[PDB]
Amino acid sequence: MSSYTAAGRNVLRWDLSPEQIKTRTEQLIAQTKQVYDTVGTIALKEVTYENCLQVLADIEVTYIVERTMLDFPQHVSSDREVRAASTEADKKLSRFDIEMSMREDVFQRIVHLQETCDLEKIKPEARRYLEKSIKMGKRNGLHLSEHIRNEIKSMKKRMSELCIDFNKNLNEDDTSLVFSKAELGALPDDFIDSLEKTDEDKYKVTLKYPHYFPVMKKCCVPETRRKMEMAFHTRCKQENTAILQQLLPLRAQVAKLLGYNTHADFVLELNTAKSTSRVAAFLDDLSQKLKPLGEAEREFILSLKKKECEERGFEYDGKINAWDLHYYMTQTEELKYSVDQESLKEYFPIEVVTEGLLSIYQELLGLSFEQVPDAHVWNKSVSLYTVKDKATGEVLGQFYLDLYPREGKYNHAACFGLQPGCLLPDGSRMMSVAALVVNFSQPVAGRPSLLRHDEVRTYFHEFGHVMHQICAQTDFARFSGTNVETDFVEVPSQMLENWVWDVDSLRKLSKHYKDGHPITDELLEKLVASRLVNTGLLTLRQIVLSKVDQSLHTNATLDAASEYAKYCTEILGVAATPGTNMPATFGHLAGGYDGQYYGYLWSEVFSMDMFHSCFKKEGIMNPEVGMKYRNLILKPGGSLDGMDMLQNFLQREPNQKAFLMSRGL
Ligand SMILES: [Zn+2]
Ligand SMILES: [Zn+2]
Repeated sequence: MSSYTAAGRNVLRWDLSPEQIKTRTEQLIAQTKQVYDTVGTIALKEVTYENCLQVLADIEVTYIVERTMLDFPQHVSSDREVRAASTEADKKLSRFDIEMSMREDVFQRIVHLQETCDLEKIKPEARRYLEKSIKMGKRNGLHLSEHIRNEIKSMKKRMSELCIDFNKNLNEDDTSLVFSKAELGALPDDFIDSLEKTDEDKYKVTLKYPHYFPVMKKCCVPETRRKMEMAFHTRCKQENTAILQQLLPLRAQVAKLLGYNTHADFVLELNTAKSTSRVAAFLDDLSQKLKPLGEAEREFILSLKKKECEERGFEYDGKINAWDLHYYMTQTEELKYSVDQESLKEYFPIEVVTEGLLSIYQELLGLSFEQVPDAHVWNKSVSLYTVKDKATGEVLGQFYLDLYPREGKYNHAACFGLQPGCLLPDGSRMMSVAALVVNFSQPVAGRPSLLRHDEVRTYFHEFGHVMHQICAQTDFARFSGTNVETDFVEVPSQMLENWVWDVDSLRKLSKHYKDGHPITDELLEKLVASRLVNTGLLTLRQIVLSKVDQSLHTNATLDAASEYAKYCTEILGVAATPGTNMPATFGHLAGGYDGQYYGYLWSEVFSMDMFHSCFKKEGIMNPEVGMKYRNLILKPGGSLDGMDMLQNFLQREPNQKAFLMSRGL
């Protein structure tokens, strides 16, 4: 199969039945184990590049591809049975993945290969493959005595149970509060109308996000915001505090047994940040540079509160409490740049946004997008596109667009890698495949689907991952697509969001759905000018969370709540409510990427450096810079370190000048 057609390069099945998913799962695991069994028994002196490295690499490709037909349906299939089977498949496959990574016999063979092998006779990416594989083995303790490995296991198995419990608690929580309409003042009728009513003249308000935020952002009754904030930040307090008290010390022990000083050092080693000290300095210096901006905003908010308390006689306490931050930050947006989102959206018909988004990217990256006519999909609402390189006709890959909310479908925005763009056994390249999964407002009444600006920003964000997935071309599957450092994966996505704050780009993405008139120059200037409203406190709040995250993985004997309170008053200027335990509701800690929360802010600094220093310098639609970004930042996927690719693109080490200049510092 050629690199100049898509024909036959994508045969992923999206209509598998629950029994077919079960069968394929059982067959994948067994057949794949046999390959590791075969590599794990090769005589150490007989280990070679073809019978070892090439064997492990070939199996990684075939395995990852079969695995996606099995673990993806749980996120998009409309059939409840199919979804459950996929979830089950993902559980068996995930346990199998752990098993294989714990194969001491296989580790031995790769360690010996790297020795007896002349690393200078093989491609740089294959050297990286070996080094990274051996490194992952050491990180799993495969070089340690059997006694120590067993200890690490009994601890990791207990840390998984703890994280699953921490999360289960928060998810199964159904705490509720009852308020009279008087107590929910200022809240929209659309909000109140959707609330359940009790046998009293009261409305039920849960603690789930859809209820919590509009109440913290719009409720003009201070005491209501107060009770919500108290109840919301006390969820699972006992249970999860108890879990954290066991979990963090466990993370410390495991790190020690592995040879690291702290769990943080363990996590950060695989990131571009590299170490605990580097992250601490990153966050510490940022909050210092941001301090003055936080003092002004905090001051501005204070003048708004004191003033409003007099115009309603609520009483003033001279301070910004936790249950006041969102509220006054919203008031700020309405006074600085009154941007009516429900009005603006009318200028963003999904049809127009989609066409615009794709047009921009085709021109910027030298690509051509063509929709697949009668494409095999998991839902009639999904469209499939084939991606060719404008110049050569080369088919880089395909991407699916799943844009509307649907029962059973993943409810958050994301980009899934379905097929890696790596080499196949005969040297031919596997076509990359990605699925963009978002949930944009569907067409209501006679009006088409209309996107708010933040949704247009999400569309671009996710499409940034799609392009990373599709343009990434490596020799090995493990370095393909978005397999870059965790604190680097959000670089491609956040850099592309800059385009939705670009006047000229916005013109290409909007047209009033009715008469089709463009957005007024006056409104455009206002929209882009409001990009940084409240950036001070917002960023400081992100730094607070980032510090808590590092702290809980640098220590152990630490009280999560007090640590959070400490940074809240020291960095944010808004005290943490006495009696609450935000960290115990911090889903990021347990499951996920603990010790890496700073990653998002870390990535913004870099994306901002590239956008300003390169695209702004040369013109953000300049094809030359566009191609360099694709070739130097996207194309290599994870086959090169993040900082090296940044250097390659910038032609100097990255720095935060741009990130600070934008913020206005
Ligand atoms: Zn021991
Ligand atoms: Zn992202």
